[PDB]
Amino acid sequence: TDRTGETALHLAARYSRSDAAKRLLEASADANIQDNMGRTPLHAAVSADAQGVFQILLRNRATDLDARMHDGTTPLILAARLALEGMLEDLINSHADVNAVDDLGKSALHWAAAVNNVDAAVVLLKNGANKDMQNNKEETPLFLAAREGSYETAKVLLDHFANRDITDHMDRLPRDIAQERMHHDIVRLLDEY
Repeated sequence: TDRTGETALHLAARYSRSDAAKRLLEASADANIQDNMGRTPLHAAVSADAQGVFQILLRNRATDLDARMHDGTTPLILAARLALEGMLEDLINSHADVNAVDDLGKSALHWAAAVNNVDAAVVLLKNGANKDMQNNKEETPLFLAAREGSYETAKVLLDHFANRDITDHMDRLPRDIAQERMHHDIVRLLDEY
């Protein structure tokens, strides 16, 4: 390790060093070691769009697909926030916990909604993601979609019959938060279901 706390395996991932990764893993290098922010080589691979090391890390049994950063972030959440649909999907197929949440209670679906990542919202829903999940502030993915103006994802959530009546800690509906933020397209949209 060094100054960022990264291991040779972390570096292999950040700089798409495929051969280096295998060699390290074959010598029993720990694939779940945390850097200064708690990221494991898998987080690194996801964060750098390093397809080679990524796949290698997934094929590696010992790898913890639900590894958590110091704020609770998982590779899946990371994948949904960065708009990396291939990785998101491979993680899901390799059985990552679709319903896991970070330190705020946000699942990957919550984040897909916030950043209007329609594609991940569908794959996640297709694979068990709880559509009405509330984070620690009692916000549901749809509430987030409404708040951020994520019309396209909001529609997916609504087409999946997501509950429009679940309010946040301030007892506000997706429709309310979308109104106080001038996302009129969403208000209309909400009134359509």
